[PDB]
Amino acid sequence: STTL
Amino acid sequence: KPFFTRNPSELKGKFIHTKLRKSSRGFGFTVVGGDEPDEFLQIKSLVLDGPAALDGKMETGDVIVSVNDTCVLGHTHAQVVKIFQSIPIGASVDLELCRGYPLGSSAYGSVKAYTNFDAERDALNIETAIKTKGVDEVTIVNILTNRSNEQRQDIAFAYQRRTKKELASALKSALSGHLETVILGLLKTPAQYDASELKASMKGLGTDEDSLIEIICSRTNQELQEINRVYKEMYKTDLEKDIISDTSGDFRKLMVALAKGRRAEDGSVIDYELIDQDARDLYDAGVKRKGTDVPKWISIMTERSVPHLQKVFDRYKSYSPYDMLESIRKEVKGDLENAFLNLVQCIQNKPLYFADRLYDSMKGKGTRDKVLIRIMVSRSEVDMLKIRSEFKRKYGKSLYYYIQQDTKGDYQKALLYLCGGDD
Ligand SMILES: [Ca+2]
Ligand SMILES: [Ca+2]
Ligand SMILES: [Ca+2]
Ligand SMILES: [Ca+2]
Repeated sequence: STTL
Repeated sequence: KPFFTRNPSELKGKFIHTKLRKSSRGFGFTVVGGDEPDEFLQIKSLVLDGPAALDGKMETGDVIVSVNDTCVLGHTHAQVVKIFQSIPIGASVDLELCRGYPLGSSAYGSVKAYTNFDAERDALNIETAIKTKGVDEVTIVNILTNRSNEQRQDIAFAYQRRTKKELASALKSALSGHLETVILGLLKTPAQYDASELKASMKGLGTDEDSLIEIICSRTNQELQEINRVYKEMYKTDLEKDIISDTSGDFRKLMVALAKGRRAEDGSVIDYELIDQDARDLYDAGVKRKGTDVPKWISIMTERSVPHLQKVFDRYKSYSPYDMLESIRKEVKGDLENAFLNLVQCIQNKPLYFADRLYDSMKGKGTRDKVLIRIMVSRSEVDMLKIRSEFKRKYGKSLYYYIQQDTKGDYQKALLYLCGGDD
């Protein structure tokens, strides 16, 4: 889970 | 194993092409997957007031197929995140997304998300069935029981957008009997359904205790936080206050404690010393002594994690001549006894618990439709396959078979669709  | 391919010519759903300009806070979406060598990257969420959401094309669960005309099927999570981060502010990205693969679905639910989903086509077809002379219930059942709960929320939104009328209100006027009960239940979100089932169970002090006990004993922390939040929205009063107004004595103290949804979370380490001490405390509080120390039972069975209590109940058999369920039947009575029995069953084997409640609802004269309907609606996307497995193992015939014998008509057909198949 990583924000872009 | 979840479906995976590196070839776009083998993807299932439909393809969406988007063009997003990078803002000061990125493109405004998060992705999951891409750790296993063969795992899709999917849209986890979209930042509201961000570029992805304001564009309107991207949706949760979409598979990222290509980025700037480079196919990224099979690429790692770290490689793809690096591509987005390197793009400067004001520059754009070209995305091709595939819509049809789901995200975070339970492996043991019977009702799965419809892959070629078209919310507008479903709402149109439902309207045609509603306006048919002598309502076309078959089409209404065929659709709504073959869609996930989230998709039914999209169907209701598209129905209201086209007809300017709520879908639940139109179905309430067109359906009747037990079929109406099932369909309206499917239309609510899980928390809305449980919240309204709880309110209905507390019609007066002569309360359907079975329903209150069944919901409060079987719901998890996460499910109970959303129930408590949604209950206050719908009815403008806290769930705890209505339980306090509707219960008394130790039974009240037990329901209030469970409904808080503050059970200790599953730990990584097994606490063997606390397992033994809890088992001794349950024994000392009950079978070993005259009378019962009920608050000690309530404290241990509401506060400890479920995996912990499963080992506690097994260690309890080392000290006590009776297991936990039999000890309960000897120590307490009334609603308190029934609540402890339901809770212990839910801790030990929740799918077996629902399988036994399903058997009880149908075994005798007629049917406890209220119990049967609520379980088929609320567990169809949770653990219905385990419930069916436990049912067939214990009773010899499938849950499907018992539903056939006890119900008829389109009502039966809807329940059989929620069941999912024979065994
Ligand atoms: Ca009809
Ligand atoms: Ca005793
Ligand atoms: Ca022993
Ligand atoms: Ca019965």
